[PDB]
Amino acid sequence: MAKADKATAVADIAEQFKASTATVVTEYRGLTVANLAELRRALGDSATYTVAKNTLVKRAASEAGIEGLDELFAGPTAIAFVKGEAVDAAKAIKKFAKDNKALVIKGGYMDGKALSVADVEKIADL
Amino acid sequence: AKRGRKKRDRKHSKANHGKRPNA
Amino acid sequence: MLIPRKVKHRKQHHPEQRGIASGGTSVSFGDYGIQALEHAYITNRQIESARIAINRHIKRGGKVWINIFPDRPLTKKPAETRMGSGKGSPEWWVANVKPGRVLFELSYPDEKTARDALTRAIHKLPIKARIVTREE
Amino acid sequence: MKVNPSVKPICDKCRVIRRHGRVMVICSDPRHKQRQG
Amino acid sequence: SRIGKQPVPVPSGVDVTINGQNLSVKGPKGTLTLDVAEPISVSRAEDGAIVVTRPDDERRSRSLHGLSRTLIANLVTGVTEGYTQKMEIFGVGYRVQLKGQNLEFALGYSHPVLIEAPEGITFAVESPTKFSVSGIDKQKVGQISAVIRRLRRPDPYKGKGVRYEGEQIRRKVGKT
Amino acid sequence: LIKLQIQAGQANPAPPVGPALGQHGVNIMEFCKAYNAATESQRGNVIPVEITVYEDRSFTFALKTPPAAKLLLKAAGVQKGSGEPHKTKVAKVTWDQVREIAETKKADLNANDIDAAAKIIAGTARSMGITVE
Amino acid sequence: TANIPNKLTANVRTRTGKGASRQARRDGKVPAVLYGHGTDPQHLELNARDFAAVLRSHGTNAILTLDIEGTEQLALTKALDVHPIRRNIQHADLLVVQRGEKVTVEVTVLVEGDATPGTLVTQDANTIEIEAEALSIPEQLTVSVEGVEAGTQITAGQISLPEGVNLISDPELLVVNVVEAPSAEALEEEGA
RNA sequence: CGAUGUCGGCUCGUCGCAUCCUGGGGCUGGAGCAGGUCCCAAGGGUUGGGCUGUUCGCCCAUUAAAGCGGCACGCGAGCU
RNA sequence: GCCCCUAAGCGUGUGCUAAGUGGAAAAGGAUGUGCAGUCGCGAAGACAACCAGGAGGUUGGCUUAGAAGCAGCCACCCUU
Ligand SMILES: [Mg+2]
Ligand SMILES: [Zn+2]
Repeated sequence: MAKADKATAVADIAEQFKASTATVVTEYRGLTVANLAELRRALGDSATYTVAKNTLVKRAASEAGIEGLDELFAGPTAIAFVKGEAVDAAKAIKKFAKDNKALVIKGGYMDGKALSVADVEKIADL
Repeated sequence: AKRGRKKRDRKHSKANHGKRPNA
Repeated sequence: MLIPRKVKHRKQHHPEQRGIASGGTSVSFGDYGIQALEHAYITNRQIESARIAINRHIKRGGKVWINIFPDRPLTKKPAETRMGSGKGSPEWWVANVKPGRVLFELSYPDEKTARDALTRAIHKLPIKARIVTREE
Repeated sequence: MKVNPSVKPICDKCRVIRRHGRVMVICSDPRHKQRQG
Repeated sequence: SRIGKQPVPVPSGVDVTINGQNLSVKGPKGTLTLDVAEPISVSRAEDGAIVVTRPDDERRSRSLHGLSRTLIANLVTGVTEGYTQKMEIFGVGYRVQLKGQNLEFALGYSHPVLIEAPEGITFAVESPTKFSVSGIDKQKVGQISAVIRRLRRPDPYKGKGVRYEGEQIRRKVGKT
Repeated sequence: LIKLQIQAGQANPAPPVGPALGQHGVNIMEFCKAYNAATESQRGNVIPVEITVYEDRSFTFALKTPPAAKLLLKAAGVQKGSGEPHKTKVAKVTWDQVREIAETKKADLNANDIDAAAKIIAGTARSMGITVE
Repeated sequence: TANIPNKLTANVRTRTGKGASRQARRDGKVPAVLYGHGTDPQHLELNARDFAAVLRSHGTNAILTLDIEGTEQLALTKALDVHPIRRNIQHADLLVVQRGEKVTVEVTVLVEGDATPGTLVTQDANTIEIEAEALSIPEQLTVSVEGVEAGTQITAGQISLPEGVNLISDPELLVVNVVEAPSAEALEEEGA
């Protein structure tokens, strides 16, 4: 990868975050691309599922007050934006995690706030 | 040819300056 | 197996191995070439072997030039003969090669097999040689 | 064990090392095992 | 270098000392000493560790740095935890058992081959085909392991002989 | 855990299915009869089957859609593919057949939209050397 | 199109001759001579490393500006003497040029693209010469060989040129020749 | 050239290893028996006859094997 | 030429060699080492190791007994 390609990635993630009301960070450890294809089927209809460099999303997060999510990037990070609504991705992710036992709900982001696993599950319960 | 080789290489001394009779 | 059609004089003094080459020192028809780093008479059997080796490693495509032609004859006396009684009879054809001379020339699409064929040819020659290319 | 003036890494698993002042080629394939001598 | 710059941590249950170049470590499993190369300086990190330092940068010092660090780590591990290695025997009619402290093998020879137990090494056979070699020193454990392993010539056809725990030998086919 | 492509109308083949099915403990006859019943209901083309195995030796057959290459062959009307793809063209396909096969690959595939399967089948036709029009 | 001249420092030779030139080359310098329409040959010595860097970066016909004891002089590399074995530079002929002067210089021709898989591309003329303004000599000329079938000849007149450059050598000079790939059997009788 | 006796055989050896046997190994298109090839190794051993002046060679019986060479093609003030 | 034999320096300063190279040798083979110079990537985390993946289409077609990403020829694509 090059610096220009990396910067294009930063701009793309920045615009994707600007285009989404919420974002949820989870874990994809021990997942097969078949499972990822199923998740993409179940999400891309309404949501958007992405993965990138943790540091590159750190550079994409310096735009708005989302620098507080850097602590949640320790380990693999899967980015799920919500272009339609804000909770369908959270519910689908939680069901996928319960089904595969391989996805650990790292965190979320709501109303300009970074929440814990329990808070995100409560919000999904709302 | 060890004998001839030894003589012809002995030509290469510092005192002989790289030349000797019968080379 | 290259032999001149005719020569004006069949028996000649040996070619001189003095100095370095002044003509044919750059690659001109192909993309890569073989350059000599020593003085040596190079016979037509050696040229044949090197040409065959390059052709074998290059297979279908590519074109090969031989800028060196063995037109200088060497003679040898019949065996078990004392000295004297005239000069021998011509039975080798060689070409005098000075350092800086570009011997063979290759034009092939890919660099790896181009250089590999050139090395295969070099291993059949009696000289130290290197591979050169058009760019300075 | 092949003992020749020339030793080379026949395959992609061959490693060239130097033991006790001798150049050797060591491979998981015993055929490819060779030393310089 | 990169190995030489990572200090070894020292658990609480092991006693260490530095007497010039010599170094001795006492632990639950026993006492083991070491003497290190002259250019290399060994110390005691006050935070409960050992720091190795090469004052120069030449090849000899750069090589001894990593070697010294790894030997020190092995030294602390040997007394803290101990080393053990297991073997399995393959082939029909091949067995093993303890004749007291010694090891007795049945490898097809006209006589049974007995393997003596050197100092600091203790065997423990659990199955007539599976046993283990344990000890406090990694070098001695590896040596006795190799000597036991070479008791039969390699057999690429049937595989009969002594193997390590997870070793995958090479095999071929004799059609005739 | 093996997969195969096999003719619909006949069971117990010699080359492909026999030995591979055998070395997996699958009952040959019951699979043959069930596959023959399903493929006589189908009666379109040959069908690919995936073999899934269990510890109780029970066998489950996975029957997918007719092969895309075979569907393109029937749509182009030719039997054997072009020996020099992109260098000699044996037949031409209009977008109706390509889109029918695209719907087939949508039903059998992960594609979100029929356009993805249409371009997949266009790539298949490129691989065969068959023009898509 | 314009090329910024490359800055170089040159010192007048105190002593000229074979031994003096050998000494200067031993100190990593390159002797050279400067002449031109002014009719006044000046004998100089240039640093080998920076001169080699300039030539490597901007081809074999590079515009230079020479600081000779504070005087700035524009020059163009007319010719280079290279030892065939050591491939160093032994001598350089620098031509005095001013702005708005037409010169006739070789320019290398390189080919790019990919022709038919069943064809072999042969380049007959490594370099061609053109008439161009001294400050706007093109670094190189390029001929694209794509979609070229069987025996097709690309000559000098068919070479695209920048604006303000004139091709002086005749257009019939064959530069690139595309031919059918020689068969495996056709390589066994050429050269015997 | 005011003389350095010449081929085979006998007798007596002595040295090299480029090893024939015995000894130690690596890779095998090494299942075993038996091999093939390469590396190490000179301690000892390395047969008797038919034909030929013969060296050499072919052959007959064996043997673990029936090694290759240098020493004025070792050795005639030792023999023929 | 200058440690002792053997007259005069186990001379001074700055580096190199680990081969007794010095104190014999070729084509060629080689992660020996010192110096000088180019090009690639890299804290927006490079290389090595490690963990998790590395699919579906589809076994792409010709071709055979066979062709399944890997006897052989061709193009050599699409989604996530
Ligand atoms: Mg050569
Ligand atoms: Zn190998």
